[PDB]
Amino acid sequence: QRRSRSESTIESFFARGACVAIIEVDNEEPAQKLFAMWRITYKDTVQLRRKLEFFTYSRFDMELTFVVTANFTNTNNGHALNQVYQIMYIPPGAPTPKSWDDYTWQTSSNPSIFYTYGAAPARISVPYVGLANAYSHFYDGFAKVPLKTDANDQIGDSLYSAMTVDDFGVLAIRVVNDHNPTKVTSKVRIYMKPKHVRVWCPRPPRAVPYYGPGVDYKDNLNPLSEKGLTTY
Amino acid sequence: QRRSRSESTIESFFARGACVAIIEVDNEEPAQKLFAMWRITYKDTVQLRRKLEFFTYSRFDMELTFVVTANFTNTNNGHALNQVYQIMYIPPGAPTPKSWDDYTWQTSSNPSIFYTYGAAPARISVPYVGLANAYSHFYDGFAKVPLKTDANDQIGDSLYSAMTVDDFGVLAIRVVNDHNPTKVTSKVRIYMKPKHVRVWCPRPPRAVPYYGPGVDYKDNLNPLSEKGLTTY
Amino acid sequence: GLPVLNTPGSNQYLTSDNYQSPCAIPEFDVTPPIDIPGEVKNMMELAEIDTMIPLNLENTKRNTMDMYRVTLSDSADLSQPILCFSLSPASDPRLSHTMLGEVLNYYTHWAGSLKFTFLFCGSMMATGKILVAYAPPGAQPPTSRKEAMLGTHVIWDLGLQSSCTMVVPWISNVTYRQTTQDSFTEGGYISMFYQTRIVVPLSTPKSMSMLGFVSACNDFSVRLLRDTTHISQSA
Amino acid sequence: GLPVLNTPGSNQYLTSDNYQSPCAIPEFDVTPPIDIPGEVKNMMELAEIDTMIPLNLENTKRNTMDMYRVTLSDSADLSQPILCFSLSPASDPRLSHTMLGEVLNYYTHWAGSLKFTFLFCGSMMATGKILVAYAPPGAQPPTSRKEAMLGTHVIWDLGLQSSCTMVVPWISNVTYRQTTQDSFTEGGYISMFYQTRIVVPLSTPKSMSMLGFVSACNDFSVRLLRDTTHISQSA
Ligand SMILES: CCCCCCCCCCCCC/C=C/[C@H](O)[C@H](N)CO
Ligand SMILES: CCCCCCCCCCCCC/C=C/[C@H](O)[C@H](N)CO
Repeated sequence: QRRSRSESTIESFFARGACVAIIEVDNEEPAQKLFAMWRITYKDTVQLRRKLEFFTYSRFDMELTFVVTANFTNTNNGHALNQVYQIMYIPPGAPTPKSWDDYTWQTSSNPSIFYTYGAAPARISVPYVGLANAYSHFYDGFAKVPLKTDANDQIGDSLYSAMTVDDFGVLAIRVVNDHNPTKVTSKVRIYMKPKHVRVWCPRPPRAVPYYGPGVDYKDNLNPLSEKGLTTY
Repeated sequence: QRRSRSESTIESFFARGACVAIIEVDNEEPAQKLFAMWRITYKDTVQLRRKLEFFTYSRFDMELTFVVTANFTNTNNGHALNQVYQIMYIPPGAPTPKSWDDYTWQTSSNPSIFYTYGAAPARISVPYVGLANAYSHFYDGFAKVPLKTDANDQIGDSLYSAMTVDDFGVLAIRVVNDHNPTKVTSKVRIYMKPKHVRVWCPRPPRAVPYYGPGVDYKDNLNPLSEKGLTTY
Repeated sequence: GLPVLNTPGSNQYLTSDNYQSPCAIPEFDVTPPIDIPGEVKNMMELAEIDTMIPLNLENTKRNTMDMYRVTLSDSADLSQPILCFSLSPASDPRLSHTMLGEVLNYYTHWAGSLKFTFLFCGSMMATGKILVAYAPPGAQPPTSRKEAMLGTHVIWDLGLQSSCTMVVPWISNVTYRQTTQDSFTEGGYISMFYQTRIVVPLSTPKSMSMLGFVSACNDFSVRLLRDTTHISQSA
Repeated sequence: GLPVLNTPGSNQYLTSDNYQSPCAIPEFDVTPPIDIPGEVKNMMELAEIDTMIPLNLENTKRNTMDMYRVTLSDSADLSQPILCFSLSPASDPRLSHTMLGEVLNYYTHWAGSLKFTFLFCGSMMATGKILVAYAPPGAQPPTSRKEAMLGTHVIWDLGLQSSCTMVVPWISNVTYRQTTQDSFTEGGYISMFYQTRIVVPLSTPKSMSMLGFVSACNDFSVRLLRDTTHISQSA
């Protein structure tokens, strides 16, 4: 035995940064997208989702990297000075911005990153922030149980396999700069890298296209292709 | 006991940088804001103010971070070269600028930061500069006492809970660059981070909107919401 | 000189970072500290302090001094509860604005046992028994004494002791609960009932008022600092 | 301060780099782990697990439960093969979507011995011998028993043992084969033939079904992680 399995380890399997979200933030004269709130999850994309759903439970420290790409929108010769983007983390319960100049942007206790355009992509790390002892990719249950004494069925009605409505909060991204006379549109791509990963209860990989945050399937349910029984 | 309180410590409670001031500095042909003087305090914003007013006395070393965001103002195709901003600290007693090109900008003994636009936000640290042995968020007294022998009531008239008129001085922010043919407007946001914090005499948090630098209250004095006595 | 490689994240300002910065006032002789009474080393120390609960939040009683008083009486209906509130120390209106709730609303997660102290402020000639019950979540919120009896509970004799301490132990599926209304981290319910009655003699007030206080125990802990929703600023 | 020289590559974001980054939530009391059953330390552990093979992929049988069943019978033509498939554990349709193939399609290179377990699911009164053969690449794919005989092979008596393990050892010119169809890293062929026949008595089903499972051995290894082609997202 001289061939090794260093690259098949769980840490190596997730050691790549996967894009999990693209957020559009526009700066223009203040129906608008001057600030964008994105709920944190890996299920907006399939690749990392499929890799993680190889297992039932996980525990990993995350690393987020933000790549910002700005462009003009129908500019004739209108130009702009280098922009600064504010990415504020809003955990469940904290107030959420209602405008791009709201008081919530003060970031007194909410962590925030101020990224200057043209610099290196903004990278930070997060520890395991799970309420339980491990993350639950699959939850075979509800959060509310409808009881006999409930006045109406909606009291106990809950989404299947949904644990909490506000899983880990949102990221609110704005352009701190005031509006230039010409519109500037930017895309922030968030790349998520698990680290120190531990996994439990392996599961078969998804074989059909994802349909929503659950195991629901709707279309393209015939994956295997035609092949002769005795054809090599 | 395995759950820890590392994040509830006073140092951790204030370990976030809170915006305490937004200052507008304009460069244009020399009624104008070519230099802006801002008096140093955390009471221009409520979040950090409320966090600090959880206690009566404090002693902390401060960390200031300046985020500068520039933009054009009605530019057609007028453009500007990268600007340099001068942030000069003027403690009480030192002369204050009367213009953007005054001699006081020489900064012979007043500390100053020259920040080049597009670079990292300008960060410096300040020690505990309090006259007393700790900062006084609340001062139940005056600075002058009206005496029987005073010629007029204005001699001893002083603001309630006001200790010194010039608490810690001001920051004068200008654009060192001469005026480009097109106006450029910049916003400097100052983020204040307490460090090595020590606090004394805990106080209940503010329950109603702040009205001025004191404990005065004017409106929205009904915080609690309706709820049934026996309703879960 | 020394070859270096700029890693991603360079030139960014993270408000939660811990980096050394230049001193703008070097060689400054800071005023030495003194032994001021009341030094606080942790924020949970404040939460451990008992503070009165706005138990009554009716339209004509909230945002007054009557919102802290719960009326007890000998003429009351012994079948109905005295007071009822969910065990949400940061989202429940009766607990959100308490000192404990105020400290919690700066954090996303909380875990620990609570302590509710109920003080009877009637006459010394008034006597009675009160059943104070905590029901862990999962079942119907106790609407009767026969139900609240089945959960954790304590009987409080007004004549003997004017104050009762109902300790709610930490019983949770998750290691930490959220400081926001969530049916998955629901904490339970607290209810109060007349065990026997309030009995008073003649020439005595037949109606009295009780006060409620809430505190955290030494096992209490919070996690993931955040911004409170209580304080707002007009922009 | 310290003179430094910015080397090429500065200010770049390589998604496979391993650099330290600032923590956005410092002094966070993470929930401690517990001993959850089923911990996985390597992805090849999953590949070592036997999983059923979609051996039959006809138009009217694929993407159903009939695609895992291969029909055996006493009336079958003893000269023709039962099933035949190439030894491509990541590109062959019958092996690509197996757990082994799913793990391989995340890597560019693979090397190791395979293990095919064939399970007979007929009556206990049915008996027969099956010749399971592996032919290394280079020659004609065995179209007859006289040819498959010449390669590696095992005889499986249905009556005695209901399952047979055909181990395909690692025999390759290259140290690693590609997980993509390539005639230079071709792995070989697997074929099955009737050694004698299936013999059943009266009052017994004359047609039966066999199942196939594929697994990796302890010598198995993969290299050069990549993105799988199985999962796609509409953009
Ligand atoms: C500006 C600073 C940014 C701070 C960002 C903190 C966000 C915290 C989110 C951490 C975990 C998100 C992703 C991992 C959880 C998975 O979705 C689990 N499987 C939950 O089901
Ligand atoms: C360009 C260099 C900038 C130098 C800035 C030095 C400013 C010195 C101010 C230090 C303390 C300001 C904030 C802390 C004091 C609190 O307001 C106290 N509670 C006073 O009531």
